Amino acid sequence: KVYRYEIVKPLDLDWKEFGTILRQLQQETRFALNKATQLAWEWMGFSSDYKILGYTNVHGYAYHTIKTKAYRLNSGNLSQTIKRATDRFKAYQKEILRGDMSIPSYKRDIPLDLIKENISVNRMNHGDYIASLSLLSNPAKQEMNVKRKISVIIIVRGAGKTIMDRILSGEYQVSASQIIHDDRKNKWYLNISYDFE
Amino acid sequence: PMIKVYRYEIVKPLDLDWKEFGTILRQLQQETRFALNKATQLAWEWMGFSSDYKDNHGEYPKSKDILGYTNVHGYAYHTIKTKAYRLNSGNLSQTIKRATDRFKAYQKEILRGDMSIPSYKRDIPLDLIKENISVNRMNHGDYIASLSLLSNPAKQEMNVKRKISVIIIVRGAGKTIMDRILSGEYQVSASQIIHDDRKNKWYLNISYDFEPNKIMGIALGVAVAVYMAFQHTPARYKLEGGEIENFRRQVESRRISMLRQGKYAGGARGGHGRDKRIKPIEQLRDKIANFRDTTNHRYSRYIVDMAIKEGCGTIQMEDLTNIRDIGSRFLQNWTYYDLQQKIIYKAEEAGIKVIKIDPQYTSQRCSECGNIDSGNRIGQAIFKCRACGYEANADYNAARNIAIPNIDKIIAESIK
RNA sequence: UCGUCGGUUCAGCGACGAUAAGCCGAGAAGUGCCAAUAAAACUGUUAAGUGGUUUGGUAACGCUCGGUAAGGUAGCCAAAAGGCUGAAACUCCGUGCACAAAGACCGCACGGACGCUUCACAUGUGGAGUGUGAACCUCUCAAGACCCACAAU
DNA sequence: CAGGTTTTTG
DNA sequence: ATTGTGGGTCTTGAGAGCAAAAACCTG
Ligand SMILES: [Zn+2]
Repeated sequence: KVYRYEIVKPLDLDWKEFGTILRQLQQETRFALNKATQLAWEWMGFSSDYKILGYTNVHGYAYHTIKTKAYRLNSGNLSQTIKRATDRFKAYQKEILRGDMSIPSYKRDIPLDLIKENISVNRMNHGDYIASLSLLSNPAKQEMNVKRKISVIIIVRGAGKTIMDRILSGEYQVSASQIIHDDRKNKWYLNISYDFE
Repeated sequence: PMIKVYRYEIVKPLDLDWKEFGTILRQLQQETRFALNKATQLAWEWMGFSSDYKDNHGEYPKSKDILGYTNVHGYAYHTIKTKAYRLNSGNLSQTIKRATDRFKAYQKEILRGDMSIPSYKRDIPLDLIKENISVNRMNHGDYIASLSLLSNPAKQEMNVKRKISVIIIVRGAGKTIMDRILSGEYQVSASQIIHDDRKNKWYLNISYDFEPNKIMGIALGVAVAVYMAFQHTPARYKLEGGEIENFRRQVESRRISMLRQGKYAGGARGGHGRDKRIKPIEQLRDKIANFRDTTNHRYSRYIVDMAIKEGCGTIQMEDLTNIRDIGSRFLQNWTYYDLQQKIIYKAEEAGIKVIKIDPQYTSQRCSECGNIDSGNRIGQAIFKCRACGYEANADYNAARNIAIPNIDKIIAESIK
């Protein structure tokens, strides 16, 4: 239950600065996934002889270790990223121990996670659908000098138009989403996930 | 010295039943896969630890001080010997070398996210170093392969007194290669034991190393599958695809029928989620792959044969990296990379240099008058040049252009 | 019409099997059922309240390893063990070396004949190669694209 | 001792 | 049919296809 909408322009700012922000957040998300995999590997005791107590589960330890380095990402987005990595490791731990599948890996052009609280959509009278995204944390706001909710214009047509209209009406409930980039089409897209009865 | 591979079927084990030999081989496959995956895991842990140590101290940590071994492979072997004791130590060492070399050669790509960390599959070939294989010809004509497939603890456990001996069917071209191996003309390199699941046949892929002006032009034509034209000689050669088009029609009809029937309900087929509902399609797909492989062998052999026939010491052919965009040839969705690699290594055996050129308006250009026109091509088959009124098959003109030395640069100059 | 064996891949040929696009068996990460609400993020002076959905145990619809039809084979002696003989697969003949059920045997070597296809020389002669024909570096991993299930249309 | 055969490591 | 999402395969490429010293078994 996911639909992809491509963004023609960021409403608040230009394309160059928005793309710089997006690629910085992509780098931070990739680092978070790799570090969360390393910390889940250490947590399970799979580490070698040459290679931390105080946390109930691996997710909290990984988050509290990584959040210093990934200060740009919104904390909820960082938690969702780290949870994704630790879920993959918990799903593949037995195969890792048996020497079946080696180590989980994540692509350079990684999706940017967005918790349900960081996504909103509204419709201007002009006819442009505007998506408001909480992409950055407060130190990132101070450094980049940008507002919390970045607004982007999304083209919404056909089945996508029906889905977005159902979201606006309240029938479709938004959930955790992603911001991906397609190199072949060289376009930034939002994968919005929706749930309903 | 080139390296080639020939497979000899294992028909029976000597002094062992087939049940015991099959169990031994399946187990050794399990430790082979375990060793590969865990060696990759150890390489990855060392990468992460080195990054963290560089962050803390500002320099790379030496493995000799921390791991105890100057290389990651030593530590990997030390860790794996405990749980891969059944594998012969040389085979285990070479398998771990495979895994760690693959990780090391591609470390930057994995670090920057270009490439995933390698993962190895269950049906993995059993590695055998050169010393772990010997072959002897009996007086009554049989060929016996003595393989060190087991370690001393494993030899004691299954009560295998000496190297495991099997009878290998050595026939045809395999007979000539094996006789050259025994004579010492061929040297055996690291080889493998694989299992063809279609025929349920175990093969010993012996890898053996050995010491092995005019330009041909090859054009992947539109009406002819492949076409060869030579410089300094009006000689013409071609490969049509009647077998390809007939086979293509048959396998297209079969895939459509299979995919249509797969949606219809089936009890025993649908009971199992995967490897059932998939076996019939995999069978036909493997048949198509084998046919394409054999056809590419025949084509590359014909091409190189005519290269020696007319003394062409160099072969030029289109770099398909750009052709992939148009993909409108007589061969539809063909394994062009396979065919090109076959042509390359067979020519290199023959002693012929292979050079790839850009397919930059080679069909549009006239090989006689050197005139490039977008509208020069007239019709789907023929080619007519106005500047000199040259009438020839389009494939012939394209291959003649390809055979011209530095033709891509000349075309680039003519464009600008 | 599709497969099996006849050394490997694609065709042919011989002999066979097809309900195999078929049927069936056990273990197990997804999916479902129980408890069970852990990280993390917020609003809020705090409190408090939300979204978020974790940890073990189960089953087996889906999942993982598997099984399942397919060429043909000569008998005696000896208490038994063992011995002798020497059958059957893609031309035939002779010799020699092998071999008593068998996933494991039907083979190999030499000589001759016959057939084929390549060269050379004046249809014929000589030389060469081979026994159905053509070929016979593969393995591994990744990337990009393709296949199956799902939502909107 | 002698010679392969594993084993371990660069 | 077309966009995606969740699980699996083609065609392209790349790398490889170890070596040396010593202890153990054997002779
Ligand atoms: Zn012309």
